[PDB]
Amino acid sequence: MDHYLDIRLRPDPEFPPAQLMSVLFGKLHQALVAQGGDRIGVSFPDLDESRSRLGERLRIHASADDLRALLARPWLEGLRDHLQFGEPAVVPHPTPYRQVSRVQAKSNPERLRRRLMRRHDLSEEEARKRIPDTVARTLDLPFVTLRSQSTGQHFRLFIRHGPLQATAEEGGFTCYGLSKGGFVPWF
Amino acid sequence: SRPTVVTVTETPRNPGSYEVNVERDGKMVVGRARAGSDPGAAAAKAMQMAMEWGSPNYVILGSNKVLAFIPEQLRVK
Amino acid sequence: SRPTVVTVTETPRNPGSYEVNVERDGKMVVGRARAGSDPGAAAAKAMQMAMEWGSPNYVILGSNKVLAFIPEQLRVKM
Amino acid sequence: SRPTVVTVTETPRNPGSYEVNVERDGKMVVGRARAGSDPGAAAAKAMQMAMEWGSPNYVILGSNKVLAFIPEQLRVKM
Amino acid sequence: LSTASVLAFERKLDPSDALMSAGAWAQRDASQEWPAVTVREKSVLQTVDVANLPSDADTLKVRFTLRVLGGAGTPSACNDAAYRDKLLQTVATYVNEQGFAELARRYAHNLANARFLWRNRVGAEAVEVRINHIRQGEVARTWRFDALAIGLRDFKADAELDALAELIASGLSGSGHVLLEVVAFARIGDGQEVFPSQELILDKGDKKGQKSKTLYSVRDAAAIHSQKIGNALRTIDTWYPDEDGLGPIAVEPYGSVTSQGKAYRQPKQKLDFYTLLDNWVLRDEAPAVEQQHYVIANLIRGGVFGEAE
Repeated sequence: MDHYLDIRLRPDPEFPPAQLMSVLFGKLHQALVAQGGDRIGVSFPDLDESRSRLGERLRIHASADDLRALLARPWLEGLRDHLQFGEPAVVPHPTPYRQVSRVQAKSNPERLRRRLMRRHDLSEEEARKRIPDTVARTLDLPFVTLRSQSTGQHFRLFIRHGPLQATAEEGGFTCYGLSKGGFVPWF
Repeated sequence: SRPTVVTVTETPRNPGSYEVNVERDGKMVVGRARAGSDPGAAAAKAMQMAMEWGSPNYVILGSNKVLAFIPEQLRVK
Repeated sequence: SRPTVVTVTETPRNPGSYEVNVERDGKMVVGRARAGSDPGAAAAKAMQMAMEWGSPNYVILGSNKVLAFIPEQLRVKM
Repeated sequence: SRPTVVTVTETPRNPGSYEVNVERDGKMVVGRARAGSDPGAAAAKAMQMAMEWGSPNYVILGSNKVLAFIPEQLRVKM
Repeated sequence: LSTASVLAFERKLDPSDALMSAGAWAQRDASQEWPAVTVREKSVLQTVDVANLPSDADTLKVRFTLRVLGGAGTPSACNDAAYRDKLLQTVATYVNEQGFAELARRYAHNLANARFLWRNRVGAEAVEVRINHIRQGEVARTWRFDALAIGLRDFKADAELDALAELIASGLSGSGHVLLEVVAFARIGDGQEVFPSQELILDKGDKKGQKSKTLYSVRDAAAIHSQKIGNALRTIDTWYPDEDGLGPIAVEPYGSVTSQGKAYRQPKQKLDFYTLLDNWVLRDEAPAVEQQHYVIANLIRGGVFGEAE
């Protein structure tokens, strides 16, 4: 979209940058659910996929002026000191097919044992013998702390930038989920 | 160290509050768990941690202000 | 000096108050921490410092009023 | 004369009480300090003075009722 | 002639342990019996200590007291009268040039924006700070500040901020006795997570089964250490060799943010406390107008400054 807002976090000695990225993402999710718009894209530049750390930048995509003003205010609700955001400028158009989307993994076999026991396959000890073992525990690289709101606990969130094959531009949804679920123009 | 050991120590960073440690069969089962702000709650939590985590041969250690709320026969199994 | 050594000594600057010293392997890990104001708290602090800071061996040393609360030649050595 | 020497001796002017002396590098660091009224407090004070003073090596001397509390030659010398 | 073998300075700006409580907003003008929050244990095969507001409270209140004692240049111990007399003449020269007005303004700024709320200021919605001057057991003067309008980076101007800076300057000079009571209300959220001071224990063992993280508490009430409050309201130093953009850091000799791992004011460059102090008292060299603020702030903080000789 043509309403991008790059945000560059100011270096603060008291706070690590991912600890503020989690608060920025939480305020963005809370005030993005609160509006009437449904598909508002979110992209993560400065990605650095060699040292396994998320970037210090963040951009939005919303095909309106009033909606992009609402989301310029939304991620900046109350903080006003740690963001140091920019101005909405006219975007270039390479669009190299890069789609950013959520992924999920299973590292707790006891939840699978609970689901096996108390929902479908009513047993006591067949569950612990049959499938699980202390092996094949997955992992995913970009972490977001993301404390919950509606009676929840601290749970990570993992995201993937897709294939950057520069051949064409396939149309997709702007956002599926909290922030991003589709393709965005990548710079 | 075959009998299970239950010790109640007062934390010196604030005077008046206690913490209990419970060890059973070489490895520890409870490390620095909170008790009350008075010797009565500390002695009660020591008795409760003596019932669980060892059925035979518990030892209960603590101060003389803590071991005065339990009878003399209920300190060493 | 392989086992973790735990000692409980009484301060002579005011009587009836004790201190505990722990040494794991060639280095002092706890130096003069307040044990208590009676033999029972000193015995409890010695057993607490031997529960943690301990390899499969340890040794507890103390006076003949503090070592009465510890069970007789059973929990003193390992 | 390289390690620290710790000696525990019984006072003959009243039987049952002990006193500790510590020497390190030819200089008497502790002279006739009260250890206690039983052999256990003497052993605890001797092991504390070997832990604090004398970082590389030490030798602990004392009576046979006092050295019965320390493990036999494993922790007495270093 | 020579720096003294012993030299010790007492602590001015002496705070107390900050006590935490919880309540509902639009009740701050009657908040004196609010219940103190407590730490709790939670299993995750490890046990942690967490803190949380009650489900009927959405506002956190932190309260502590503060004193300023005056007589900044006089050391508590010394070894030669010559160095002490030269030091007294140097600090007297400084205060005769300019009184404690820049430092007091930065201290009142650090009190205005509630920077002593370390991590529970970031997700705040509205913060209000109240400061009372206690004269004879009662209230002699009240200040009420908005903390989100008064930023952290730049040092703006306000009339009541100048009045509080005059009060702290009169306390630091030696003409009055100032006792302050500081209360801060932060609107975190309905039942959110508050962050008390974390504990350091030098006796905790190594074997598994031990508690992984314990929090600070004062008689079953979640609190903050006083040294964290002191480090919070000591961040006034911004005249160091790094470029503008990182922000001001705390006044320490060889001023170093140890959590990041870097150490500004290395002794290879001539911009640390010790060499500027030695040039000021021995070689009669004032470094700048800006470095005098840093040296006098480092004397207000205090320490053990002794060369062997």
